[PDB]
Order: sequence, then C-alpha cells, then structure tokens
Amino acid sequence: HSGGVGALPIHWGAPTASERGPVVGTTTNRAHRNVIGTHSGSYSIYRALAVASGALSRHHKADLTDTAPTNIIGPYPQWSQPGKIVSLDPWGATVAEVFAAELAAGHDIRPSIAVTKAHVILPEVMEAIQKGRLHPDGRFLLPSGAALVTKAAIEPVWHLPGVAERFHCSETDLRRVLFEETGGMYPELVTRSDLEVFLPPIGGQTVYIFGDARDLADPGVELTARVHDECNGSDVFGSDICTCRPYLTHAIEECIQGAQRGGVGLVAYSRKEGRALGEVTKFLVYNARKRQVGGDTADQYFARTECVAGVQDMRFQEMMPDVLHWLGVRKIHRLVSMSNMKYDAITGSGIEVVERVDLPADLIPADARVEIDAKMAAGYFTPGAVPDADELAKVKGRELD
Amino acid sequence: GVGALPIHWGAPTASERGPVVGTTTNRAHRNVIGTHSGSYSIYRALAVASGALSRHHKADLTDTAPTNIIGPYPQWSQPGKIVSLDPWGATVAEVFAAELAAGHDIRPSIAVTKAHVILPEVMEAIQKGRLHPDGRFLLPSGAALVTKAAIEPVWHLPGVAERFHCSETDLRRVLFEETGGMYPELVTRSDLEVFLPPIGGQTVYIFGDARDLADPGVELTARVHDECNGSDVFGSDICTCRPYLTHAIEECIQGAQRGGVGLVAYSRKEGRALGEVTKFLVYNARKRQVGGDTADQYFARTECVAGVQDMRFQEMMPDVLHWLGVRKIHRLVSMSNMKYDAITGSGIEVVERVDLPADLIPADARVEIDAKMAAGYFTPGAVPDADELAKVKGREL
Ligand SMILES: [Zn+2]
Ligand SMILES: [Zn+2]
Repeated sequence: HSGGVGALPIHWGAPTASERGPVVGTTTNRAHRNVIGTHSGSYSIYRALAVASGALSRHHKADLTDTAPTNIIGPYPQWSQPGKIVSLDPWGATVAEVFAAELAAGHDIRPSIAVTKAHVILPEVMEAIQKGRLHPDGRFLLPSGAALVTKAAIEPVWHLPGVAERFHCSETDLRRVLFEETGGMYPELVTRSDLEVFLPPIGGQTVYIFGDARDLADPGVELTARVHDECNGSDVFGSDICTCRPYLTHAIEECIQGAQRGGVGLVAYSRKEGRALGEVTKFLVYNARKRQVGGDTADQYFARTECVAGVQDMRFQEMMPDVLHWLGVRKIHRLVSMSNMKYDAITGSGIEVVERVDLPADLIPADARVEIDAKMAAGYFTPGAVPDADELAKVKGRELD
Repeated sequence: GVGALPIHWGAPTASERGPVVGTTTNRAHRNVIGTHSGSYSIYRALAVASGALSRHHKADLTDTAPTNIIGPYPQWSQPGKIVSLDPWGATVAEVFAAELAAGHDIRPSIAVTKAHVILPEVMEAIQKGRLHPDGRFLLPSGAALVTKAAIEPVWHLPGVAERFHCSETDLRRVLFEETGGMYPELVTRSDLEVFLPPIGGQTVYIFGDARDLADPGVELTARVHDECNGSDVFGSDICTCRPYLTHAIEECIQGAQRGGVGLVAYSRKEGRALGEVTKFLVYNARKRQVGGDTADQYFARTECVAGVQDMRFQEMMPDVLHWLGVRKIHRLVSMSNMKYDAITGSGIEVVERVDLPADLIPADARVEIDAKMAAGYFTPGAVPDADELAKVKGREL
C-alpha cells in the first residue's frame, strides 16, 4: 500500500491552531508521533500496566464526546507571542474543536487540558461564614459554604527551545542534562533534535477560577490570585510545621470575596511537592532540622535543605507564569503570596502586580514560625520589619517527639 | 574502580540484598533503571542544567534517619511479597554504611518523621463531643500526634510481572512501548531487575506505635486512600474522598486512644491513576449525557474516555502493609471490593469493614457511591437496584 501520512509538523507559538499543529503524543500510530513522551504525566506508567495486564487495548482511542470545556478560555494574543508560553499547550483544551480536521484525517490527538465546574466546600470557608468574614450571596458562595468555581486541569507540554531560553542555557545542553540526570530517560532528547516538544512524566497544575474566566483577560476587573505549590502534609493533612494550607485557604477566602465584589479570583495549584525535591527529601530535612545541634532555628532552616539536596529549592518559578499568560492575565491587583521568586517571575514576565497580600500572623501554625521567619529573612515580602539575626537565632522549632 | 553491586531481591539481610544505587554521580555503580524521587528527577535535571546544582552533589544524610524503627520483618524477605518498594529504603545509612563509605552513592527511598496534624474535621469532632483530647494521641488544640513515612516506588520487575500474571519480558516491552519509549533499558538490559519509575509514591500516617502494626494482637484501624486533589484539598462535593479520609483519621485516633494503633496510607493515584485531565473530561461527559448524570452510566462514562474503569491496580497496594509487618486489619475504613480483595488475597485478615456513614456523603456524591455499591463495594444496607440507579441523582452543569 502507501505509507499513509507522516508526523504533522509543530510550529510552536504560531498565530492559529492549524499553523501550530497538534501535539500527537499517543502511541496508537508511531508514525504520527511528533513529540517526545506521552500524555497524563506520571500516569502513563499506569496506562502501560493496564495494557500489559490485558485490561486496556493498546488500540484504544478516547471518545471525546461531551468532554469539551465548560468555559471558553482564549484564544488570547499571549498564545502566539514568541517564548511566552513554553510549558503548556495553549490549544490543549480545545483539540476536538481546533484539530477536528486532523482528528478526522486519523491523527490520534488527546487533550492536555480539561475545564469543568465544581462546588468546593472547605471547612475554613464554612468557619469564615460562621465568624462573619464571609457572607453567602447565593451566586458565588452558598449558605452551605460551597463556592462555585471553574477548574482547569493542565498537564505539562514543554517546548524545549523555549524552556532552554527560560533558563538561559542552550537547548542542546538542556536536553543532554535532562537525559543524563534522569538516568537516560528518553534518548530522543539527544537522538531526535528534530523533535522540539517534550511531554514530561510530571504533575501539572489545576486552576480554580472564582467568577468569570473571561474576566482574567480584562485588567479592568480586579483579580485576586495565588499560585500555590503542592504540600500534601499540610494541604491535605494539616501538619502544623508549615504555612501551606493556611495560605491556600486564606487565598480562597480572598478570591471568593473578590468575585462577590464584582472581580475575579484565581488559585493555581501546582504539583511541586517539597520544593520539587519530593516528599522523602522533605522529611529527611525535617529530621535533620529537629536533631541538629542548637535546635530547630530559622537561621539554619535553608542550610538544612542545602545539606541534603544541594540547593534550597528546585521549583523554578521561571515557568510558573505560563498558566497566567494562557488565561490572558496582564495584571494581578491582589497577589496572595510573599515569595520573591514567584513575584520576580510574574512581574518579569510582563504581569503587573499591585497589592501584595502577606499571610496574617494569626494564621501561622504552631510549629511554622521557623519556616516563615526564615523566608522573610531570605527576601519574601512582608509589610513590616524583617526578623534580624538575633530573632532568627531563637529556637522556635518544637523538639522531636 | 569498583563495579555495580548486585541486587538479590528479597534476600534475608541487607548485605545480601544489596543497595539500590539509582543516583547518577557514578554511572558504573548504577544497578537499576531510572532515578530517585519519582517525577521530581525532571526538576533535578533543570537544577543541573541551569547551574544551580552540581551533577556531583551527594546528600549529607547526617541526622536524617527514621524517628521510628520499622522492621525488619519476615515479610521483607519472603519471595514475591514486597515488589513495589524497597524494604531497606528507609535505613540505607545504617545498613549500607560500608557501601556508602566505599563510594556507592545510595539515596534513601523512604523517610520516617513525626508531625502534629490538625484537621478541621477533627477539631469539629472535638467540639461536637465525638472526640476527647487525651494529651498523648490527641491534644486539646485538635492536633493528632503521628509518625509519617514517605515511600517512593522501587519496582522489582520480575516480581511485578508475577503480580500481574504476565511475563517479565512482556511487562518490560509494554512499559517501554506505551510510554513512548521511556527507558530503553527496559528492553535492552534484562540483567537489570529493578526499576525506579517516575511516579508518585505514598505516605503512611501512623497513630500510635509503629511497632504495634506488626502485632496482630493490637487492634489496627486502617484506610488506604488514593489521591483525589479536588476533594482531599479542595472539598469538591462531587465525591466522597475527603469525607472518607477524615472519617478514617477520626477512627484511627480513637483506635489509638483505646490502646490500639491506626494507619492511613495516602497513595498518589489521582483519578483512578488516569490523572486529573481525564477525570475532568469524564465529569463533563457525565453532566452532558442524554438523560442526565445517573449512577447506571457512571462507569460507562469513564470507559468511553479511558478504555477501562480504573487503572490503580490494587494488587500492588498491600506491599506497604507487609513492609509495616501488618498481618491483620481489625477495622478497615473502606468499602472497595478491589482493595478488600487485594488485601485479603495477600493473606491479611480483615475483621470489620467500616463503610462511610450516609450523613457524610457530599451533596453531589450520590451518583458515585450508588454506582460503587452496585458494583460490589461493601455496604451493610440495601444495594441500589436498576431502578434506583437510573434516577438522575447528579446535579446539572
Ligand atoms: Zn507545607
Ligand atoms: Zn474524589
């Protein structure tokens, strides 16, 4: 017969979906693949187990009927600005619509983004109502404490030349180091320089929108926003060693209020557990903090991570604002965050920040003083005085056991 | 220099088992496929590429050792019993001290620490008089004292293949093919038996004394919870997840207070291990389908998108229980027949099954729990029949 069609080209950042080309990361037809890697982050490993055990056909293709976004997001000019969005596929939510022809031609194209709605009921919001900080309105916040949200799950899609620029290194070096430091994950990183797009086996993020997603692209609508990096031990389990769930739920409260007043709110939840070191390293460091000579002091907080991990933080907030540009955000009126790394990345990428909203002191959990004092001393935003050397030397961390 | 140390999976001593060497500081010492920290090896690569981290860096493990001694237990050296984590992975600094000193760069794959966990649901349990602080397990602040262990995945491929009733050769070929060619050593290095996959692991929360988990005479209350970010963190009312998790935590605290021990394992398998994008696509299809969001269509909506109902493969889930020495679960705070079958099929007796109280089912979670009960999840009461399952129990939008 004939050789069917080859792999469709990708022109990253092109002005239209058709010129950009679809990300084809499925494996039903190897000849159509035009990226390195596969969809769903880490969960490609579980898909492989499902095929190996006979539960899933390696020929299966998704039926996308009725799955399209509940809310229209974009397109926006940022989707085609050179180098602006390099770690997600701006077209990834609307593939069934914008690549309908390519799907009909036989290219097996999966969404990398999904957009739905939810009622989120957080205990802290229920308490906020009881305390008179929040008042149900029936539209954004119900008397039950439920907040109506749009939520979008975004899986990672990396344009390697653009990622390299974002980190000020050559694409060749980025790709060689990705290959070497993963123990040889995906040799195409070094053997297929013609493939520009990489679907890494990492978690993505989820955006929670309070109000109308279209207002995110209108700087005349007051936007309250937080980008939160995953901390399972607090975000789920409420460990009192850190500030994470308190800051997350404070931000959610402020987003609900912002929407109620006629604005819009945004919380992005990014899968970067333990400063992207993972939870094992995180717990090893907790142990060293508590056992060190002199006790758990803020002046040693970062040193304890450096000794185990060789760096303080591997989250690389340089890629974090891509989701904001995807949503059309040009201005954040209230940024519910303190990190100078996040603030520098956001403003450095062209997003104006007006008010910085620090975490209220009464929300710092009982053993989180070491963390927050160390962060303020390291340059995180605070409206008042930064802890001095003497304050940072106080043994504020609880003993082990 | 020296070559790669051999691995003899399931050996009775750490020295004979050999260390998992999954670092990249000396390629000649590597004796596994893949690298440590699950997905976060990718971020380590960015750190090296950007100049922030030296590719020569080795951890200083000083003072990082477990806060609680877990094992060794007989299960650690029973052939085929533990195939998806390294039983020695928490104690490498102790049991592989000689190998570390000889220049093998060996990382822990498990870390064990302590915490005070303060959950709003537990504080409310106290306020409502369901829980009473005792000063040792539960404080008046609502804090519960726990031991917690983070466990990253370490797969013995011959053992995983057996667990899944397929040949190791086929398992490794399919892993290679269905990931788009991730790690060709899966097919080119059959001599490497151990694989460190780029997936999330799990976290165990222990209420009481970890040593009691290995004593079937001590009443054990346990739940294995699979990650649901949209509920576990954000409290979406479409599912039962955070309610069941926090109910289990309440029951574990009480079990410890009565002189027993409690265990919650939190496993990183978002969306039935399909991931969150697929999960949300299915929510949309559920709400838009002709006839509305009905329990009799709940599983079909996932099948249409994903080709299967569930990819969590609970057949590997009991490994952590065997690592902890668990031989009996007196109170299993769970309903899933797949979890129950996997636990009991691995030889662990389950005495009481503790279903989720009806009053804890969130406002839009009735479709989910009714479909699950009809699918065989444990319930003491009536199973919904065909007519009940056809009711439009799901909220619009
Ligand atoms: Zn935290
Ligand atoms: Zn759930």
